[PDB]
Amino acid sequence: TFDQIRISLASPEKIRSWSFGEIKKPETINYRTFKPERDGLFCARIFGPTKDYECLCGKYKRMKYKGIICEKCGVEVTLARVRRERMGHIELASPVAHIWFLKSLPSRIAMMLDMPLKDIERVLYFEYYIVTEPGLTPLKQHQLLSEDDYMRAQEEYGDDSFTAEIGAEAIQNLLKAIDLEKEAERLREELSGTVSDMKQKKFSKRLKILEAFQESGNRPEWMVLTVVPVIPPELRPLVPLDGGRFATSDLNDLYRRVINRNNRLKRLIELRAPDIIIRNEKRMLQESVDALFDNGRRGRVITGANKRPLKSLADMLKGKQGRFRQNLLGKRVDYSGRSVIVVGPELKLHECGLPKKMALELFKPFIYARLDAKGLSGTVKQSKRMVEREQPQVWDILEEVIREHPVLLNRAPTLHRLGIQAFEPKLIEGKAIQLHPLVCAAFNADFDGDQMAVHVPLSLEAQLEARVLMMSTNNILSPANGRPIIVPSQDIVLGLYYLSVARDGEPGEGKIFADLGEIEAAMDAGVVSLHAKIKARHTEMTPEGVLLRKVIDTTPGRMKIAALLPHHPQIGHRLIEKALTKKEIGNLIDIVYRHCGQKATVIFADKVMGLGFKEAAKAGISFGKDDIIIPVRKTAIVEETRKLAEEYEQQYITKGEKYNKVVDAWAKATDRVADEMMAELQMKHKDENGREKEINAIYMMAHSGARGSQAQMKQLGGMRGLMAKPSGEIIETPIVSNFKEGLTVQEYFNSTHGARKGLADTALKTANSGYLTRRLVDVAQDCIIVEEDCGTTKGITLRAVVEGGDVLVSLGSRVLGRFTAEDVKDPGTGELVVPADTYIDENIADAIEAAVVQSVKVRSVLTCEAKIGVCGACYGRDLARGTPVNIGEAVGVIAAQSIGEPGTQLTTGGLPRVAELFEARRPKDCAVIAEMDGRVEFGKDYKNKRRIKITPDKHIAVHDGDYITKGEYIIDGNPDPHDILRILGVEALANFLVDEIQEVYRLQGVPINDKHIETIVRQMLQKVEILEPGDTGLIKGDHLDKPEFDKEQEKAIARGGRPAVTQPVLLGITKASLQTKSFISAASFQETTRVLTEASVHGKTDTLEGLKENVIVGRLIPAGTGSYLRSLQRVAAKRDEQLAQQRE
Amino acid sequence: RVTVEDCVEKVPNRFALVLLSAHRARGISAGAALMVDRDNDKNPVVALREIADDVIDHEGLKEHLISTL
DNA sequence: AAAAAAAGAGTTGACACCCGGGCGAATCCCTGCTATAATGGGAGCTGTCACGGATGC
DNA sequence: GCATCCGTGAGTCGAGGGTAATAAGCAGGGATTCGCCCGGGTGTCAACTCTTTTTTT
Ligand SMILES: [Mg+2]
Ligand SMILES: [Zn+2]
Ligand SMILES: [Zn+2]
Repeated sequence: TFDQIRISLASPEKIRSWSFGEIKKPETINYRTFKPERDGLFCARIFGPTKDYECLCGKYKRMKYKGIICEKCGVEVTLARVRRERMGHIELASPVAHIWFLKSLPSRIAMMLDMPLKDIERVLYFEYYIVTEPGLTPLKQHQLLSEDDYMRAQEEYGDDSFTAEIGAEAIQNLLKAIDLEKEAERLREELSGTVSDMKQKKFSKRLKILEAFQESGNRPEWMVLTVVPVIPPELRPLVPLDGGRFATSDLNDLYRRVINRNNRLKRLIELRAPDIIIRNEKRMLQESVDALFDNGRRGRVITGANKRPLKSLADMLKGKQGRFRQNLLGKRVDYSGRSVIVVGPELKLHECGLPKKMALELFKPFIYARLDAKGLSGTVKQSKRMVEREQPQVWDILEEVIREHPVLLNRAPTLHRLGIQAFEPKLIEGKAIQLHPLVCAAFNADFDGDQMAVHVPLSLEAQLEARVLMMSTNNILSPANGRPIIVPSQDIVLGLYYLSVARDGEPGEGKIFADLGEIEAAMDAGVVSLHAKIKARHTEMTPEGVLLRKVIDTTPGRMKIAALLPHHPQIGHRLIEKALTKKEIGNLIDIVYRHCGQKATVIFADKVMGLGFKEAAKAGISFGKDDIIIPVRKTAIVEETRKLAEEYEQQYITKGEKYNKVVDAWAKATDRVADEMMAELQMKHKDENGREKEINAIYMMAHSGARGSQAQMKQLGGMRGLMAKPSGEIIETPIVSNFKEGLTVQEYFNSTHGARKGLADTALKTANSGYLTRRLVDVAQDCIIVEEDCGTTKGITLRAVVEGGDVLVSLGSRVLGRFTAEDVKDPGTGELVVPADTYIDENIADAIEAAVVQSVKVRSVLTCEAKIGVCGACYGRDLARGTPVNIGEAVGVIAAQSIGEPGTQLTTGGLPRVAELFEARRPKDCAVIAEMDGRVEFGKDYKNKRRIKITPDKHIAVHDGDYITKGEYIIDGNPDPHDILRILGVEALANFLVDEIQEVYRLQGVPINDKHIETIVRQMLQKVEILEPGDTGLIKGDHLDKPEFDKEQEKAIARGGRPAVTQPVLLGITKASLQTKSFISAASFQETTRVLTEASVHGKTDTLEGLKENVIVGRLIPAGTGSYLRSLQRVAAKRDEQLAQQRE
Repeated sequence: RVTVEDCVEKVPNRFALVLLSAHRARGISAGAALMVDRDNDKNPVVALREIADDVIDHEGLKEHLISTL
């Protein structure tokens, strides 16, 4: 095992200790015989033998001994795995500077000894000469004589007391002569008692880097490395491809070039070449060294044969082969398959069809184990032969093994957590994976060409864990909001709507039926129609006991689906009186699941699906040409509008005429024909016999809400309005036509323009949604419910949204699911309707909604002040299940997934607006808040800006005479969040951000709970600044746990002096992971260059607490099952310690 | 063949139930299942069905299994 | 009621042979030496923003 | 205190299958490498002597 991963600078001694031998010859392999070389990159003596238990030269190939070493050959006998864990080092004749600590964004070497980055580049390139150790003569230290005349002509002051060096040796000597304690003590005194105008910005960074280099234990001279280690000969393979043509990695080229340049420099130093040639050799060697690491900072190094740039070690870990999505996080998985999906109505809700071909391959080891235990086979090898020939007896074993083993099915674009749902496989013919019609709505994938992957859990614990945690029957409620996701999409809802409709004119009306069997028998004979006014006997059980089966007057279509409803109060035949709209049927599944259990809900959803399909297949839902009708008044409305628009053209300013003639004549005419066709379609025709002939197909499809809409029907039968050009404005030409009649090419060109614009818009906005989802998951990945109760009494006020005289969201729906912070009092009447701290159930919800009440203080995750993590007493009721959230459940990941789910359908607001709001950047130049009170004083005397107005006791929209108070919204739209949090409290900024995000998400018509936004806002604010110099002279931001831990320790050391308090600081979600504690979580999403070089000098040790670290290391995630197992291990360790204490 | 409704009602954690059922199945793999019949069921399903009519506070054995080395 | 031998062990010479280690021989790699006069180099963007930061007077 | 210039980002699963160009010469001496063959340790067999479990007397 291993814990507390630590990363820091590697000294030359450590590099020599890691290496086994030094490479001197750049010879990969021989051309006649393919074997390793003596000192080449691929050496057996340095990187172990190539074969397993077989040394070279055919002397100790017996493989019986592993500790012997071949004398003549020179390599020991060892497995091939040792060739991957052996490294080599390269000796350098001259020192070279690291490319990461030189060309990075913050100049690490320039921060030391106050050296500009422009001057260090001149010394490394051997252009100028730096002077050190100055005497009484001129040319003081750090002179940096540029011209050579100053090095020779100006050097006429004696050959002593004057030292000048050039190249990497100068930087090495400067880093070796620099001191840490003296510089830190000098910077500490200068920081205190200083104006702090511009010198502080560099002094703080210098003090930080010095204190990091001091406590970390890394000397400053390790930056200029002297020896470079080589990767083992297993990550840069040279496997021969088919045909005799080898294929090596691009890493061998860099090492070969470095070795060649080093050998050339060594030969130059021995031959005593001139300084001009030796200098160029050192320059080329240093360039090769600092290009072998990054290859992007300096000039690009491209091979002469291939036209693509070489991939160095830095570029190999950034986006392509790094731990982002290639190897660490996202990797290939076996025991899986892929195939197209189809719809199956006979299958249950928890059963999915699986082809025999895929099941036979995925469950091969299970079939082998069954054949071994059943006794029908003998040797394992023999068994492998039985399934190969596909004997008929193996089919019985496959059906027995696949009985309760759940398989995981997931679509390609896994947006939300519902994309992965386990099922029970059932053998079926064909090659298409069967699926359930109700479960397809959760995956968000049509059956046109989509394909789904299948996985198989091998472990017994993982198999049993997916049955009670990831089964499709358990995922019936959406995690974003409490809305059922098993609502009928297209056909079941249409059938239920067709059955719910009641017509007064029908045969067999007025008769009384006791049982539904009599109704069915009458319908079989044809005496009674499908739906007509009928009084029958039905039981309701409203008093929670037994009912006398009171007679009810409803059509035969009604009370046939109502019989499937479970027996329970608050539900019955009274709820089926509606027209059974899609929204109504969706609301019906919520009440049945809320009142009764989960089994009744799933069984009712299964029963209603078959009835809807059986009823839809019996009626004439066929869409025809006569179903769509155009209003007869449109032919006159369009001609009247054309005649009216003619007079406007002859009158004409052309801009005003063209603008007013198109938004008044065509806009009013477009809405007139729309309502005309709507009234003509909604009208119920009366047949001569006296009964309704039939209902329109498109009208029913639009009213049910399954597929049809208002705009679609309007464009199909109406006038289509006016099209918009790609510039943005609307064309003045009237497109008066519909899809039923012919369309000329001119009016079709504008429609094509609009369609192409929409298609190009929808293709780019979806990538931004994925980027935002990937960015939000990394900032809220550390939020896990660890504690049950926190004991916090604080809370945030919650109010309902209102626009004018109507409310958008009810107060009961917004406050529902959260624990009440304080006891709410009934307005007017002195009665306590809710206790101080109690769970707000549906009964309490509609009780608070019935009696009018103002905002109530409710506990939230943002007001919690518990330990690391989040408690269950502030999150509230879970959204996936009715019961409260359990301990160990990941809240940040589900919140990020729910925030990213409604994306790709948005748009001054929308997706870019949400991305800018979450980042908390500068929206635009807005008036700063006055943050004053009482009398307001003038600002600045026209100094290009108004800094602040003091009252001790640009376009301006507020008068100086009027009084100003703290919190006045003297600002244009889109105010800045930084000054808002600086002046007002954190609760105000949180409420403002929540309101903005909720408005941006509701403008499109997507409901989202404010709990996820509150969790994201809490994850944003985690650092606090420092204003007092007590125990910490720095002013930079720090994690919230350090002052809570440092202030308690500082007060215990000495109460004297002064405390330390500072207001919190806000930062975007992107920078929230920049300064995170664990560098592994930051190196995954952000750039690996700035994260590694910054954490390398400081030497931060990762504790493997976050979820991202455990996934990379391959351990149990600290969430849910992992959290419970860790708690059990902790209690077991405590019990063991208690038992060992008594035993001494 | 059995829902997790009664299982969640017995243990509201919904996470310890998985470990408890896994331990119950590991114990039923050899010399167990004297409380509820198989009824043509596998180990995990039979363990989940037995948990609905068994003592939920049986994690003492699971804790003692990893108590010492 | 008695009493010795084909196997079962145990060797004893009698080949058959199969890579190992030398003796050769045939042949690879390195290195340097050539004497009219040779005297500064060829792509590559340039049809995304936007942010977030690093230099300068 | 601002104006100008250099790093990061861009979803995700699937298909599709291999590649490609320049080109001095010869003389000295060693290290390397492939063929044959004697050979001593490893196998594969004719063929000479104690023991004994009965099967026969
Ligand atoms: Mg599709
Ligand atoms: Zn060897
Ligand atoms: Zn709390």
